[PDB]
Amino acid sequence: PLQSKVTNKVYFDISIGNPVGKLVGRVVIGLFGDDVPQTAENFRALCTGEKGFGYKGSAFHRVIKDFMIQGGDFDKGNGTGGKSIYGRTFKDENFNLTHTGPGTVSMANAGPNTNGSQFFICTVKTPWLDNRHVVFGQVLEGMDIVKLIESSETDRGDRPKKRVVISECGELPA
Amino acid sequence: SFPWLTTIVVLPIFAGSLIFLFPHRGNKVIRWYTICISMIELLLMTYVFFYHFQPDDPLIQLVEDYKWINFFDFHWRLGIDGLSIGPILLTGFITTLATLAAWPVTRNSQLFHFLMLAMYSAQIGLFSSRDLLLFFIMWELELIPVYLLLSMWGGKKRLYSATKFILYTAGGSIFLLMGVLGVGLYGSNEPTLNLETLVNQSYPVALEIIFYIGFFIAFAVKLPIIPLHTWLPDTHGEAHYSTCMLLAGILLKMGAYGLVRINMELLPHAHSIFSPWLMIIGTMQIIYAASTSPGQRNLKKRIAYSSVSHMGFIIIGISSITDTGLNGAILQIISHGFIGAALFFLAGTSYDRIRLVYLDEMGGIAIPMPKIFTLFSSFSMASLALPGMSGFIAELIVFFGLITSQKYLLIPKLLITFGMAIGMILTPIYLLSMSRQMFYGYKLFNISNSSFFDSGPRELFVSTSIFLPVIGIGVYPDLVLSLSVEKVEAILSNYFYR
Amino acid sequence: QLWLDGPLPGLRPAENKIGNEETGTRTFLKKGIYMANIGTKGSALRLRKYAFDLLAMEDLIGQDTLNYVRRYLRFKGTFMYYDFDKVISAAPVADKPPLTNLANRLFDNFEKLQEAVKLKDVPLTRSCYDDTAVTLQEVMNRMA
Amino acid sequence: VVAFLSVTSKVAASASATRIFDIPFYFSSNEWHLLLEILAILSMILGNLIAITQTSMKRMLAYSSIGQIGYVIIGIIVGDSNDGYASMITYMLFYISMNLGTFACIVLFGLRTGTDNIRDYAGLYTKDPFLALSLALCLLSLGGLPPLAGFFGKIYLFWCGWQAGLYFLVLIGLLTSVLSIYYYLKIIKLLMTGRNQEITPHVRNYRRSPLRSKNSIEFSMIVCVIASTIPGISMNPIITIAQD
Amino acid sequence: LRVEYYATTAEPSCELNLVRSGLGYCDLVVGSGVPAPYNTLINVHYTARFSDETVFDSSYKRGRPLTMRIGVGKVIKGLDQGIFGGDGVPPMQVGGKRKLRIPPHLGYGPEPAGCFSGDCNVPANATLLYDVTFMGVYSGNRA
Ligand SMILES: CC1=C(/C=C/C(C)=C/C=C/C(C)=C/C=C\C=C(C)\C=C\C=C(C)\C=C\C2=C(C)CCCC2(C)C)C(C)(C)CCC1
Repeated sequence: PLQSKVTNKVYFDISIGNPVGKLVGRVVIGLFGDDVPQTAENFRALCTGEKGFGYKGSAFHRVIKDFMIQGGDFDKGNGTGGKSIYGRTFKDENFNLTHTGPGTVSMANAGPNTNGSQFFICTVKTPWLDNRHVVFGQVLEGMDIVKLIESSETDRGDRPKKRVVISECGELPA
Repeated sequence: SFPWLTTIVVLPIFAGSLIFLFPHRGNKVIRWYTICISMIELLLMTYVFFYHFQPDDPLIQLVEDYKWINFFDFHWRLGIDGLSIGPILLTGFITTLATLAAWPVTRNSQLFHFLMLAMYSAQIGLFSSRDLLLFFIMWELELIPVYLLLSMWGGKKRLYSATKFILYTAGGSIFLLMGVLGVGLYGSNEPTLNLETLVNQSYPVALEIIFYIGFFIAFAVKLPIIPLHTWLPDTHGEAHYSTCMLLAGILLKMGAYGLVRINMELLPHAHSIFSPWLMIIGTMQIIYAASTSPGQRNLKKRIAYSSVSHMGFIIIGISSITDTGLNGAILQIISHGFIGAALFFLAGTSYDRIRLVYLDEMGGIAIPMPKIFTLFSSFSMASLALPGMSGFIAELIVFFGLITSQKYLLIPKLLITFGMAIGMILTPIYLLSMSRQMFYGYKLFNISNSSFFDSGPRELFVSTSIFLPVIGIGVYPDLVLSLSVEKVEAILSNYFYR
Repeated sequence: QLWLDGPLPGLRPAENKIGNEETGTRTFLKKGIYMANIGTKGSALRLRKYAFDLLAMEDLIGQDTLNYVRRYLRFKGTFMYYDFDKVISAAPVADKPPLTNLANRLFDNFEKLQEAVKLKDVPLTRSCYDDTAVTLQEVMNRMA
Repeated sequence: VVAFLSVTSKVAASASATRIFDIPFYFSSNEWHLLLEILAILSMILGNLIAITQTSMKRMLAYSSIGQIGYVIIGIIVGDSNDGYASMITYMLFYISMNLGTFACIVLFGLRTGTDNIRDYAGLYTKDPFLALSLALCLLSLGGLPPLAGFFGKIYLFWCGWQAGLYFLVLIGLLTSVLSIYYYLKIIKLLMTGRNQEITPHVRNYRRSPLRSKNSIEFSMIVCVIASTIPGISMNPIITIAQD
Repeated sequence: LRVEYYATTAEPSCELNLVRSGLGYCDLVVGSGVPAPYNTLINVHYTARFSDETVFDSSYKRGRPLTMRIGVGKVIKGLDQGIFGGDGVPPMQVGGKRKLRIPPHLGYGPEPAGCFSGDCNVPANATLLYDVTFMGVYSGNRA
């Protein structure tokens, strides 16, 4: 079940392939803007691209099977880039939300008060990430696409061998 | 079960590789062996078309699939349909007749006939290739034979023409290779180059447009499209007339065949985007070449610009999205392959006697040479879109395909219909003038030109054997159209709402 | 506007219920055929003329020329289908049911003839074409 | 010796460059990637442009070698993921035969003739058709002409470049390969001159002699390779993607 | 101070088995492979964080596991004791995942490391945290 009501709705268009990916489906993410306003606003603004920079053309740069997919690095694409709409980093809001299971979209940070533009979608229950990562969304549609991204073959690191690229990101009004 | 198409492709080049085992001098044994190979291959294609090709089948036929390279997922894949069998038969016919008409060649006859058989094999391999990289390889496999034929048996400016030809074709074909790489790597799981599975592929609009541009640059370099046509006048004007048969009858149609097979079939959305801009380009190409032709004093350059003008009707039939337009484009392909080759052959044979180039000094040739005058006049009439010939019915069917087209509404349908009409006013204006500057009038010729000067039995047979199908198609066009009415419909089936 | 932007329009559905009950359209219809817009009188004249053209198809029926029978049947069938739709849509309300019934019978005969052609059965083709022939004669008698 | 330094020096230096840019310098890939991209683009551009203005055969082959090395550099640039090092070999294996054949023909021609200028290569087809045929085949393989080894080697090198998203590198490689036809065709254009007035006296007094000689065997082990490896480009890569 | 920003999700927590040398460790995953051999090159994956859980280094950042000769003092003493073992620490096995808390005297000591151009990578007297993962023993050929 959903931990909170969905205020704003965002969606991704996932493309897998090399060098130009083929579209595989749509991933719809509902944002819990009531509990975490700043993080949800940051994610929505990066999805729409109103600030100039956004998730369009970015890639899911870290995939661990049966654990998590992680992306949101439009700057460098290796995990060392990404800026929020406020600054380079912004403070962790609060940790009332919990990694309740698959489809949980949370913030990936270098540490406390170091949230940026990088997010990760969990595919299993991760109760060890609570009080350390800001959970701000839930995947509503396209979980099969998320599992398809997870099943991608990976190199010696965790980068997928085939580039999983977000072709077009935005909002779906409801 | 038997590999018919593989045997057809392999046989000419494999037989020509053995032409160097002959220790004989001269050209007699070499040319008779080459014509034996050409006629055996022609009979083989005739057997294939008679017994294993079904014109009512819109699917691929006689397919053969052998995996050659695993990394590219690259297969030697061959297959024929209603689109390819016409060009294949035309290739065999024109190449055999060009081998027959290249008989006075006594300098390096072995290499000449080997290159002719290699050209045979390469053209047939292109026209029956169902793999994108195999298509690209067979496309590239003619840069060297045509270069050698031009540079060793051409005219006065043969070397510059050969260099320009090979550099222009390489410049187009690198864009062809980029398009091949882009289309063959779009697969999400594994690369694929088979045309059958690529005909169902779905692309975004921008990527489809980019791939279409990458293929269209190559197909506009090969099939002469303004302004990528500048290699053709000096390439065809300064080439051997036997090589001019293949250049103006077979190699020019390869760009159109690639346009139907790849641009029209594999990428229909980008083709629908680009076709209205192709119509204006084709009409301006007709007008531009039909106006450039009177400005050429050279006879062969005038014929080459006439070929550029005649390619505009093929471009129009391609861009007009109807079954009738595509049928007219195929009919014009066959008609031009029957007309331009014979015109170049007659020009070369006439030059072998008169030994003059510019039209303002070749008066009175009709007095010592009446039969070549008759053949030249008849093939000019065929060029003139005269009824009873294939050119008239091809242009008429292209006009009907434009008039019946649903993509364009009224005013462009007028301004294009008027457009090519201006072309068939300009097409007489030089052509008859050409004849008037090449055969009419009186000149005092030598007594030795009274006998053993006209066309012999061989040249008469060649001209008659290319002229007869022109009349046979101009009387009954469905001798050709019935081979491709079905498959063209399938090609059109992707252009409507689904 | 100069040219259409999207894909070309397909088979426009008839608004007189002359199509097949299960599918809403007939099998012999071909997309991409140019039909000239004349009106009810011109559609009636073309309907009669093309019924005569299809009754001129006895010679084409044979073991070797069934594909041309199918091609001519599809071409003329699309033409008379849309002409019949045009003339029923402009007919008086009292005359619409008999015209619709005649069109339905004619198009069922067209489907049966095409089905017989597909199996390459010549006596079946001849019998279906005889039924089509009496229906076409009825069509020209009605629309003279 | 220059043929040896053309084939042996590039193999060892390519191995050292691959083992010094991947094993101890993988953390700074974004720097030596740019360095190698500049080093390759400049190499093809300034090795194929100057080779078309050469009057000496060995110097033209030098500019040829410094042009073909840029194609191999793309294999390092793409990396081991999208094949890559498997495209360094299966092209260096090609390149060895291409250069050693096109240098063996030069060795025999110079020994029987006594010259190095390209203008003295005119009319060799009339004197020695076998040597002219072999040299033409080696040069056409050097230009990436279709039925010969260089064409498949270049499309293998460009497939991995396109797969890695290096459109600029592949485009420059294709444009420089187009430029790389005018030479490797100029020599053939000289070789097929039947004009006795343009034939240098260097080849007029040319004796082929009725003996085989060792270089003929050495380049018959080569000319039959650069043409008949074109089907066998599936046996070679499965030995080169097996390494990692 | 000169911390390169790397966004990585955290690892499961532990109870730290403190030893005589001051090192703390836990076995997140006990490896089923060969234990870390002495004087041998091994590839491991690590995520080096400072105190206050801020990551300053990671082998995932470079894209491949780090190769080091273990057991002969080519790394800091805390990493050697965590991986190779000894002094109450069992050796790690192939496939094993282990957390490590290196005190300052087992790390870089009271001297900052990587000092150049007005900043240093590691501050003085810093306790380091390592989520090491023994990927395997080094081999010339990969699968
Ligand atoms: C497409 C094709 C083809 C086919 C074709 C055909 C199908 C044909 C037919 C044809 C026909 C079925 C015909 C009929 C008839 C004819 C006639 C009847 C003729 C006559 C003529 C005459 C008598 C004369 C002439 C002349 C000459 C020769 C020249 C000069 C001028 C004149 C005109 C005088 C081929 C195989 C080639 C191959 C390729 C493809």
